Amino acid sequence: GVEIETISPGDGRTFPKKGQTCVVHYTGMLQNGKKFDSSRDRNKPFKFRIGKQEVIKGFEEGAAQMSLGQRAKLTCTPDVAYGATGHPGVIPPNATLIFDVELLNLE
Amino acid sequence: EIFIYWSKSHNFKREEQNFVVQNEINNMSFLTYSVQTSLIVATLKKMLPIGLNMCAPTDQDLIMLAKTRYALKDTDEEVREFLQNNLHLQGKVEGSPSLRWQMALYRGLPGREED
Amino acid sequence: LLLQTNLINYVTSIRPNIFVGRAEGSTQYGKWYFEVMVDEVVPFLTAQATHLRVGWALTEGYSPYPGGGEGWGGNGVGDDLYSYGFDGLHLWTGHVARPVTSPGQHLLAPEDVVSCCLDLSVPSISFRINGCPVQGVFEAFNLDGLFFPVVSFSAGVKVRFLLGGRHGEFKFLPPPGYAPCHEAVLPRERLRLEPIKEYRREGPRGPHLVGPSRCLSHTDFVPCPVDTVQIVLPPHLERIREKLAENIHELWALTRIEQGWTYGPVRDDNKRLHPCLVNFHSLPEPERNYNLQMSGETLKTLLALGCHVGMADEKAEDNLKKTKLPKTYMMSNGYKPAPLDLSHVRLTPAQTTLVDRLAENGHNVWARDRVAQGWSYSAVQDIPARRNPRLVPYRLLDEATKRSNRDSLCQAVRTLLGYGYNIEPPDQEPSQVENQSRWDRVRIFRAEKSYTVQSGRWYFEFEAVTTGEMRVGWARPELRPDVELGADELAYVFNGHRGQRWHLGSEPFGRPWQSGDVVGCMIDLTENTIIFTLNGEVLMSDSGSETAFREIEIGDGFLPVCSLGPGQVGHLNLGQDVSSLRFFAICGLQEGFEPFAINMQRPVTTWFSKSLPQFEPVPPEHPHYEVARMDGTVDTPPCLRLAHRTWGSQNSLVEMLFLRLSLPVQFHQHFRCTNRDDPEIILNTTTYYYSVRVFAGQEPSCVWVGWVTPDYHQHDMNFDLSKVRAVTVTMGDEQGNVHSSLKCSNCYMVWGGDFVRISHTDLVIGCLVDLATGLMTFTANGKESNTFFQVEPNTKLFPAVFVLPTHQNVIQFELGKQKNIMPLSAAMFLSERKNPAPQCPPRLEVQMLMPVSWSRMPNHFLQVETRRAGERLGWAVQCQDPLTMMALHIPEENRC
Repeated sequence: GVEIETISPGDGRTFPKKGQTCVVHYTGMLQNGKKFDSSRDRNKPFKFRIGKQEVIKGFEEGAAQMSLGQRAKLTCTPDVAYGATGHPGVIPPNATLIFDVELLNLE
Repeated sequence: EIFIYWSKSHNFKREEQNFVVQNEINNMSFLTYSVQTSLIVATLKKMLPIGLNMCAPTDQDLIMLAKTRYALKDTDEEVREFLQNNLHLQGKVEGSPSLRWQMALYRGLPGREED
Repeated sequence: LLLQTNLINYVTSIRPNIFVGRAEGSTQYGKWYFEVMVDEVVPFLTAQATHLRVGWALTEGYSPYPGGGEGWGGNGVGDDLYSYGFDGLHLWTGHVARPVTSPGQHLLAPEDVVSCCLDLSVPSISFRINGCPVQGVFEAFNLDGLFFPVVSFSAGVKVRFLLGGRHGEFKFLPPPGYAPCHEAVLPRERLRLEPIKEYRREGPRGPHLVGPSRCLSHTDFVPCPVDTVQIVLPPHLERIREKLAENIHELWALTRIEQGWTYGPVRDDNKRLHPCLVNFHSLPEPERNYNLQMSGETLKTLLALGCHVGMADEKAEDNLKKTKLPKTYMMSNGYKPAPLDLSHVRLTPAQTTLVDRLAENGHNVWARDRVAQGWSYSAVQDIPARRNPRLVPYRLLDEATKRSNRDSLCQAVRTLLGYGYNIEPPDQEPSQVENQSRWDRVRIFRAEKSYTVQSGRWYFEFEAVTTGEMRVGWARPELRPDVELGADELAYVFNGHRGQRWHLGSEPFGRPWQSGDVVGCMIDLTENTIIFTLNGEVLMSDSGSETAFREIEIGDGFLPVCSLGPGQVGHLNLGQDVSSLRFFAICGLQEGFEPFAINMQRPVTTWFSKSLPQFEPVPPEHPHYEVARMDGTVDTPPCLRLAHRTWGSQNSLVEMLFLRLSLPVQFHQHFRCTNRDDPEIILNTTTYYYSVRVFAGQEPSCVWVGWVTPDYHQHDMNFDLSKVRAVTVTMGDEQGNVHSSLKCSNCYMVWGGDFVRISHTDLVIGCLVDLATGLMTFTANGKESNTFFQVEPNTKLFPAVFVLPTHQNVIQFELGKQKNIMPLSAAMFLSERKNPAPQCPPRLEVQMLMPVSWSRMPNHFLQVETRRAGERLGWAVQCQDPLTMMALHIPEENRC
């Protein structure tokens, strides 16, 4: 499953919910230490709506546990991650993902 | 001018030789027959930077040209005139950007504007 | 396989100049407590999360050269086993990110008073963020050298480096028995922030290209004086010591006369009341006893140091007597004046040559007394705490108090010499400072190899700020960074402190420069000459010549270079803007010489010589060592023998050759916790094998066979298994019941001397590794050793051996297998993970350890500000401008 490592504490009162749009600046990495994708390099926050499975299930659950304005570090095991196939060319098979995400705004 | 006179008169050079050799002048502690150890050359060798400083970049061409003319050995008057007419010739060194920094430096001297 | 790139922030660290440590009978206290109060920190000024760690470090080794080191760069505090860092969520050390729990943990934020600690009694490093104890302590770390506090930051931070007393006033409180960190500075200098191992300092006219900086060593705080047992009473010494003591006791009496107080006959010593001019005998028997002992033991130190007190032409009358003056009359307790006039005779500088070190063997011996009693050095007078402000050797003692000691010895020797005694100091013979600092004394700044000039009269300047072993000149592009300038053929330079042109040796030349001496370097390639102008004047040789060197063949080319020694700073003005050049017009312009960077509008990139030893491949033409591939027959496996070519001759060089194979073995990201080869075992096993055959004539007590992590940067010429990095990141779930103790290190080996002319035969040492369980075991000629190491997942390990040659046949790597243990070729390569046949492809090569290698100076260094923020706020670091490189990561070496 996913885990919540509170790198920095956010608000704790508000949480993402169903049918709301969450914006994130996620920088991500493999478990060894290599980095695959970063929104921050692209310079645009990433948007998605808790519910229609834009992303892997794990990322969605992890961002669902989070608060507003709370950086964290998800650790999606392969099953809640891409899984055995892996993203071809980016994620090797059966790899564990670690995600430095930051829920910026909840709209 | 002294040096130039010396380089022309052979008897002058031979007299320099005889003098330095026969009176046993070291010509070494003087430095502190060898023409280089002779003070005749050394005077101009040390004084040359001043003279070259007296001429701005744009002139070296004419110098070689006049140097060229001294291969013919044009008279002082003759080289003078052959460089006088070539007033257009020297200059426009903006076309030669390599001379720009030299130009700027010799401007930045306590020497004033292009007088 | 493919080289990898990323954009990484610069990280730069600033320490205060406090240094502490421990050694045998050292004069330094143990406990040290300092805080760092963050004031404002942007989290994401760039792509990278803003870098900020706090911790201590080690003097010898913490060299975070700006640029790229290990991993993905950013070697702040704790990216090596010389540092020990902390981040609010982690306990960084050795480039690992082991987490830690502190109440309400959160990455370093504003108003976080990180209360770091260090007790080296065990060794230990504890923290207290914002008042809640950090449940993680480093331990067992090495103790050679000195530990200084140090933070590490990227752009966009601000921290206040509280230090106790008036330099920051400790928001929180040091735990019992702990000490402020301001009482660790020496009186010889003051307190100031400073960076660590800087090779460049922005200056008024521009960069400075500072050279190596000399730090203290953990010993230099402990005194090493001569003794007071091995000397006796020689005859004339027995004759004269009584007079010496008689005069010096009363001179010491008169030294403090009416200075602190006026004499009261209530006291005869120890409280500024001790004239006793007529009578020093009735004074305390211990006191007068050690007064006679001051005179004697002083002469005795002269004997141990090695003078020969011998009388000369007798002086019985040179108008000598105690001068009577109305001032300091004091009939009370002695009217006879202490000073008998000594104008008729003086003291030559030789007796001073003696007197300085006499003051040493006085002061340092008293310090060796106090530290044996329990006292320790400080900067604040602590009487009941048994700490003082002068418990240091003579070297680091304040100037004025050194002069006071020298005044006491001055009056003693002034009483003494006037008797024709031939006091004389035997000279003291210098030697090499140490074996490891052979290269740690020079930095060789050169321009890029792409600026090689091969024509045209070029010129530049090099303002030698200080007069030290610094030399400047042209050099050939293939400049070896290991040998000093001019010893080879690849350098035409000019040394200043002596005054010496240098090439394939040294020759007299010119005059030594003083400060601010521009040394204009020229080159006239068409005439193939080099000229040097020290302050305009052309440096004339010790002859009629003008150019320093003649007939310099054009060859491959030349480019500017300047070597700068310890404490030596400079200024390499290649002159992008010619007006900034100071002496170009006076000499170098009226002759056809152009400045070097005459149109390079972008500044000339410069490369210097790092002193960070990285492993490098065996040169295919090495002067001495010779690696030979040897394919394996049916019995022996493939093997990379090493042979010593030059043994037993002139230049039969001997030194430890830190060897290492190229490709590593990598453990599994998850551990397994919860005749002929049997097929199933050899198909599903994970234990791998290799071995090293140390031959006959190579004493097994001179090899060290094992593994090295990819961060082995220790070129130690006195190597042993006690000079290897170690640490134990003990994490506790609470004050009791600690629940994890990881042991980390950068080198895992066994010393062949354990397994062994009681015998003379070939010896073989094998090294097993169980990649799944992380365990590691060593075999010795068939037996099973006692050593065993257990390493955490993802660990990379290079096979490596450290050998000190004693024969023209030193070692031989033996890449082979055993019954049901796959060879190394299974691990190092992926396409052979199922091949039980040993292999040795050409990429598997032997690599030694080269202590020095060229590297780039970034064209844009960070800009940090340091300033006393106030009496109560302490010093205040601050960095604001972002700055990124684009690193290049070689995956196998974990280097960027």
